[PDB]
Amino acid sequence: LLAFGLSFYILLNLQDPFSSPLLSIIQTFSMMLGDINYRESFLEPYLRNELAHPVLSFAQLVSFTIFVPIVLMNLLIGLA
Amino acid sequence: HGMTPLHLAAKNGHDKVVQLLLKKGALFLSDHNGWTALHHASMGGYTQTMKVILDTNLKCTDRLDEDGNTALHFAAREGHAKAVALLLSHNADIVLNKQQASFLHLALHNKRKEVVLTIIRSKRWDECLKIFSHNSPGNKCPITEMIEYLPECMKVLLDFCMLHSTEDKSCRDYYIEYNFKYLQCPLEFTKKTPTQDVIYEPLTALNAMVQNNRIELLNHPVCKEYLLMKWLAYGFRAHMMNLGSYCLGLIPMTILVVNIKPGMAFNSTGIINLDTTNSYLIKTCMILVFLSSIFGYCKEAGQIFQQKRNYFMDISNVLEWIIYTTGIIFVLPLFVEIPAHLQWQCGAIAVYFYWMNFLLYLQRFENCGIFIVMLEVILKTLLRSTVVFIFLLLAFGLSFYILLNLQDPFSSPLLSIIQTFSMMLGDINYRESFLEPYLRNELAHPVLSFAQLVSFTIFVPIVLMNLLIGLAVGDIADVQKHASLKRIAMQVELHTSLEKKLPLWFLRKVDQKSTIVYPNKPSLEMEILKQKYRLKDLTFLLEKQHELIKLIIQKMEIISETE
Amino acid sequence: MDISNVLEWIIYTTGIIFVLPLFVEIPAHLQWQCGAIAVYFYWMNFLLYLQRFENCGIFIVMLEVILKTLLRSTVVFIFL
Amino acid sequence: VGDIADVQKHASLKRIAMQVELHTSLEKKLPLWFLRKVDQKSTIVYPNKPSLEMEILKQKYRLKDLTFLLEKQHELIKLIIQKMEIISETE
Ligand SMILES: *[C]C(=O)[N][C]C1=[C][C]=C2[C]C3=C([C])[C]=C([C])N3[B](F)(F)N12
Ligand SMILES: [Ca+2]
Ligand SMILES: [Ca+2]
Repeated sequence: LLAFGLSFYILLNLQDPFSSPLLSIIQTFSMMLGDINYRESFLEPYLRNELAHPVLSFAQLVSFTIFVPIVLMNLLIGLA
Repeated sequence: HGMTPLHLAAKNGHDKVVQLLLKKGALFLSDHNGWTALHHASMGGYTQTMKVILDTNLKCTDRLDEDGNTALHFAAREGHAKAVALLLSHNADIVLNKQQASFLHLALHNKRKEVVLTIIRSKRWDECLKIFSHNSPGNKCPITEMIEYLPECMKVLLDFCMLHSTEDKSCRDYYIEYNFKYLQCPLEFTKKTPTQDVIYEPLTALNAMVQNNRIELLNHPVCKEYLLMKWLAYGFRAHMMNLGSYCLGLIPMTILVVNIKPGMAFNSTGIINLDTTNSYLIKTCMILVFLSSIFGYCKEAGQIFQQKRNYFMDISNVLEWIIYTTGIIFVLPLFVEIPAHLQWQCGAIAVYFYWMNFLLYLQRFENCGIFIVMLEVILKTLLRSTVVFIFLLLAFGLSFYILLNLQDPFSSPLLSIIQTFSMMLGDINYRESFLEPYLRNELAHPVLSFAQLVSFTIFVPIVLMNLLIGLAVGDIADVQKHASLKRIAMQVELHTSLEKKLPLWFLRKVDQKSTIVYPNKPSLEMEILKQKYRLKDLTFLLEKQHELIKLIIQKMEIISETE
Repeated sequence: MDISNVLEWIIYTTGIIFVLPLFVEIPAHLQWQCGAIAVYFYWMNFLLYLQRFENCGIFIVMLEVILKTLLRSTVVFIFL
Repeated sequence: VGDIADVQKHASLKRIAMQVELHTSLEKKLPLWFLRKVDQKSTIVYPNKPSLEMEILKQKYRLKDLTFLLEKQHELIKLIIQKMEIISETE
C-alpha cells in the first residue's frame, strides 16, 4: 500500500480520492478487494485530458490489478 | 577356498574349538581374498570368538584383505556393535580400503545405527573422525554422511556438544555451553588457495542438513545456537548495512514525496511553483537520495565484479537499475534544472519501485519472509499463463470494441482491452454499458452484446479467476509443506553467501566456535525402510538356517527308520 | 464427436461474410455482426492451438476441466 | 480447487503424454517414405562443443517366499524327528 498508494498520489493527484498521501493509502486499501473504479478515476480523466501521466497511470493500474486484487488476495485465500 | 580350520571355526563362531586350535598352533594364515580368522569372526559378530583370538598374539588384529579392509571394516559393515566395541577397546588401527572408506564409512553406508553409536560413545572418536580422505566422490567427510544417511545418530552427536557442566537447574550460576566443533571446517578450506586444495563451502554441516532435508537436525538447540552465533557475528551486521544503505534513499524519497505537491518542480532552495519554506528538509532529502543512488551504483557495480554473467540472470537487479537512475532524475535539480513534468514522472517510478524492492529486502527474514516466497511463486505462475490472458483479452476486447463501439469506454482498441482488463475482477458495469444503452436503442447489435456479456461473465470473472484461485491454493500448499525448512535454509544460504565473500582474517576475528548460555541469569516411509532391512536380514538368516537343517538330514544316523 | 470442430466451422464462414465485399456487397450491419463473431472466435480457438505446447499447455487443460464441470452444473444455475 | 489439484497431480506426465500423442497421431497419417527420410534413430549430442506402495509390494513378495521357505523348512525338521536314533530317551 505504500508502493501503490504513494505512486497513485503522484499520478492521480488532481482527483479528490488522491489528494493527501493519507487519503491515497486508504483508497488503495479500498481498491484492494477489486473495487478499482477505473471509469471515474482512470478512463474519464484520460478522455478529458486530465491525466498528467497517462501512460504511467494505466501501467500502474494494470500492475495494481495484477498484484493486489489478483495475486495478493489469492495469497490470502490459499493461506486460509 | 584356502580356509584353514582356524578360519572355519571362527567363521561359524565356535569359540571353544577356536581356543583349541590356538592351543596347538594355527599361524593365523590368510585364505583366498586374504582373510584371516579375525575377518571371519568379525563378519558374524562372534565377539566371544573374537575375544579368544585377540588374547593370543595381537599380530592378526591389523591384517588386510584383498581390498585392504581390516577386521573393523567387516564388523562395522555387517552391523555388530559389540564387535566394534571389542575391536576398539583393543587398539586396532583405523585405515582406508582400496575405495578410501574407513570403517565409519561402511557403517554409515549400510545404515548400522547401533554401530555408529558405539563409535561415537566410545573413545578414539576424533581419530576416526579425521581418518577420512578427500578427493573421493563417495566416502566424504564422516559428518556429511552422518547427515546424509543416519540423522538420528547425528542428533546423539549434537547432544554431546550441548553440555551443561552443572546440576542446579534454574540457578544463577547455571549455564549451558554449546560447542560447534562438528558443524564447521576450520575455515582455511573455505577459500580457494593454492595450499588449501579442499574447497569445502562454509557451514558444512548445516548446508548438508538443508540438502538432505534434515529438519529435525536443523531445529536442534546446538544448530539454533550456531545460527544465532553466525547472526550476531556478521549476519545481523551485514544485514543492517544493506538495509540501512537502502533506507538512506528510501526514507528521504518518501519525505520528499509527501512534503512537495506532486505537480511543480523544486530546486534545492525549495519549491518553485517560490515557497522556500522548510527548505533545509527538502535540501537534505534531495542530497541523501542522490548519494544513496550513487552508493547503489557502486553496490551494483561491485555486484557485477563479483558475479560476472550470472548477475544478468537475475530479475531483481534490473529493478535496482530502474531505482537508482530514476532516483537521480527526481533530484537532478541539485545541479541542472529539468522540466517539472519529467521530474515527477521519474518520481512516480522511483517511489513506486522503492517500496516494491523493499519487499525483497525482508525476504531475508523469518517472520514475514515466507510470504515473499509465497508472493513470488504465485507471481511466477501468473506470468507463466500470461498468454492465456492476452488471448482472452484480445478475444473479448476486440469484440467489445466492435459491439459497444459508440460508448466512450470502448472507442479505440487499446481502450477496449484495458476496460476488458478492468472488467476481469467482476466490475462489469452492465447498467451504464449494457442495459441503459439497450433501453435507449443505442446498442448496434443488442442480441450479440448480451451474448458477449454472458460469455464474458462466465469465462473471465468466474472461470478464469477461479483458475487463478485454485492455482494459488496449490502453490501455497506445497510452499507451506516445506515452510519450516525454507526459512532455515534461507538463513543458511544467507550466511553461506556472506562469508564466502568475507575476508578470512575477519572471519577469524568474529567466529567464536563455542558459546555459553546462561538460562536463568539474565515419519512413515522411514518406518517401512527400517522394516524392509529388518526383513532382508531375516530371510538371509532363514536361508542360512535352511542349509543347516539340510546338513542335519545329510549327516544323521538312521537305523530304525530305514523302511 | 468433437466440439472443437464446430468452433472452426463458425470461424471460417463468419470469416468469409466479414470479407464478402471482395465480390458481392452486403449491409454494413451484417458485415460487422459476422466480424464480431469471427474475431471473438479466432482468439478463442487460438487458445486451443497452444494446448499442443508444454510451458503454457497445462493451463488449457486446467481451463477445460473447470469449464467441463461448470457445464455439468449448468441446470443448477438455470434453476437458481 | 479440487479440479486443479488432480490435474497438477498428473501434470508432469500430462505434458509428456500430450507430446507423445501428438507425434503418434502425426506419423500415423504421414507417408512411410517420408518417415524413412526424416527418422535417424541415433543422435550424437556434443555437450561442450557449441514410491511407497511399490515398497509394500516388494515387501509382500519378500515375505511370500519367506513363508514358502519356512514351510519347506518345516517338513525337513518333521523328517528329522521321523528318522532319528532314539535309544537313551525312550522313556
Ligand atoms: C568433516 C567436515 O565436514 N568438516 C571437518 C573438516 C573438513 C576438513 C577438515 C580437515 C581437518 C584437519 C586437517 C584436522 C581436522 C580436525 N580437520 B577437520 F576440522 F575434521 N576437517
Ligand atoms: Ca542486487
Ligand atoms: Ca479440427
